[PDB]
Amino acid sequence: TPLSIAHPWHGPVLTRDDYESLCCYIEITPADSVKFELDKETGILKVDRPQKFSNFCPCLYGLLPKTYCGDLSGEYSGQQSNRENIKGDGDPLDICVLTEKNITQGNILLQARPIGGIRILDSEEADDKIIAVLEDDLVYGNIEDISECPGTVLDMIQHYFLTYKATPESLIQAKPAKIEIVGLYGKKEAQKVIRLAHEDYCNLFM
Amino acid sequence: KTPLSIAHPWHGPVLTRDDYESLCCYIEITPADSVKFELDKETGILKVDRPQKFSNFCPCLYGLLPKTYCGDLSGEYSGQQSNRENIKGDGDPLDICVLTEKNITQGNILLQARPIGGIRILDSEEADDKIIAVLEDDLVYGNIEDISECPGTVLDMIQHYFLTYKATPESLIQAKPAKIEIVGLYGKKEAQKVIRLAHEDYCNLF
Amino acid sequence: KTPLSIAHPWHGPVLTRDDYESLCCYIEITPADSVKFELDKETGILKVDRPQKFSNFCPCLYGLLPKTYCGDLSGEYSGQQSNRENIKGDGDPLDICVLTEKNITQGNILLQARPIGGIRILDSEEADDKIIAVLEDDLVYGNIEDISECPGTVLDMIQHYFLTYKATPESLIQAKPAKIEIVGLYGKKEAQKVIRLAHEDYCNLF
Ligand code: NA
Ligand code: NA
Ligand code: NA
Repeated sequence: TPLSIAHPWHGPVLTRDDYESLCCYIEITPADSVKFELDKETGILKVDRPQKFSNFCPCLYGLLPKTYCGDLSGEYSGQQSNRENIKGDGDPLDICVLTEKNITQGNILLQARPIGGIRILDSEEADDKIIAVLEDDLVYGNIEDISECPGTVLDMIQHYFLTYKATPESLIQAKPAKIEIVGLYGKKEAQKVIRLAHEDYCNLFM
Repeated sequence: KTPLSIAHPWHGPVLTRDDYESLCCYIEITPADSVKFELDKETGILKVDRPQKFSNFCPCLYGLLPKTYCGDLSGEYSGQQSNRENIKGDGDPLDICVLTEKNITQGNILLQARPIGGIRILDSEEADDKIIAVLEDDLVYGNIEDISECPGTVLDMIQHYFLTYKATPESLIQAKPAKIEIVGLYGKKEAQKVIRLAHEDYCNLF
Repeated sequence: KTPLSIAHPWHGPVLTRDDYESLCCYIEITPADSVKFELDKETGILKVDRPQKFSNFCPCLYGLLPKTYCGDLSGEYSGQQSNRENIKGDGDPLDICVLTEKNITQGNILLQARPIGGIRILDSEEADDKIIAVLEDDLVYGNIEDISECPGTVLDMIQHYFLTYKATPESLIQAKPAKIEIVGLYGKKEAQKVIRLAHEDYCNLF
């Protein structure tokens, strides 16, 4: 009998069907004007910072329980991008959940099925974003691979990370992007990226 | 004596302190939601069960009663009250609909409400009672004491929700019989007994 | 080291890490709310205290400061600073109003805020101080260091709230004297002292 609410990062079971579907903790929705992040110490959702510019997060954004972007995650990202000395960013694995429904509040769990991801390198750190579709979603529910995902939605998501920290001076001066989008990958690779981040988590917290 | 962690919303709060005249309730779904939320029993975190399949919103505050379980005693009584055999409990905490004039947009909250009645529902030989209660000190519903004093238009809205939120168009076009059976409504005293029985089911199981 | 459960918002989080230059705050009420929420001390779950009685919304992010307690030391300083005797603490955590330009619709969150002052309020010999703070990195209020740099229209808005949210029409038509006493405002250093004392009250209580 669970007497207390479990920490969203350590509590939930990540997967029960060998990563075909995942339990996800949502931190940010399109409705938010600030960036929320799960407070590691307390397990309470916390304001990280207000949105600096004119962006909203264009999907449900959160973390995967029982994942940690660590040694194995960094090495695979480095291998997959032909890069050496790539380390993990030290946080849980980021996931973007596609849904046609309106969710206005974060601090929730949901079931989502991975279809791919965006491999991002941010100054020698792997900052992968898993892309998943909400289970039984009326629009995205039957998408099984990222190649079946509307390219306009992927561009929206890439645009968010490319601009949400870009100063006007940097955009007018055409300064190169501070994050490197190495490209997209599909379901199987995403499941591998999740598998590795889970092993990183298991070794450090279990 | 100092709670260092947040209590599980199902097991933690005290159900009643005044012999079921008012109840502490945990809210999972509001009229503002477009998905059906449900408390994850294992973790105590609010979780998306499924998106709304059709064109319904939940027309009230919907949630559960702490320290209740729809078990053996609940099933036998529901069968007794509907004169139907082999009626079992649905295995979940007891459902409650809270009437309020105010706009509540987020779930994952507690509130105090007063029961005034309930809807006896059978879903394929399972008791799926919905307790009807009024938010304490609500400016419109606060003084309502029995379901007979509740506006019938609001009760029809609530009955319509459960009669349609899982009804496919084909089943409606072919006039297939409803998959849930509304056996009728009951008043305050009967509602308090259903809560009492569901509370005993919980105590015997834990 | 693995926090398995979500921490109680009042007892769990660390109040300050920079000697009260910035504070961790737990938000109970936002401008979007139509009811008054309050952290339930026993369970640590956000709970509806009562609906808004009249035509008010809370004009800022409103909550409590973790690990604070408005006790004896808090009352004595309030009495000294207001030249009134026998002022006791109100027994709750220290209240805080957070100013932000952004729209936050959901409570039950943590955030970092920098105090700039506060409102000293006496409610029938009880200190009901309201700390005034600005959301860290807020695009508008972020650089405000003292309450004297805060627009008086915002302060009037906050004072108007506490002066009217419990004022019946009859009491206003008959111009009956206010039930709460606004003794005045204070600046950054003094607010830090009020928080320091309230933190000491809490530590001495446990
Ligand atoms: Na990351
Ligand atoms: Na049920
Ligand atoms: Na107070």
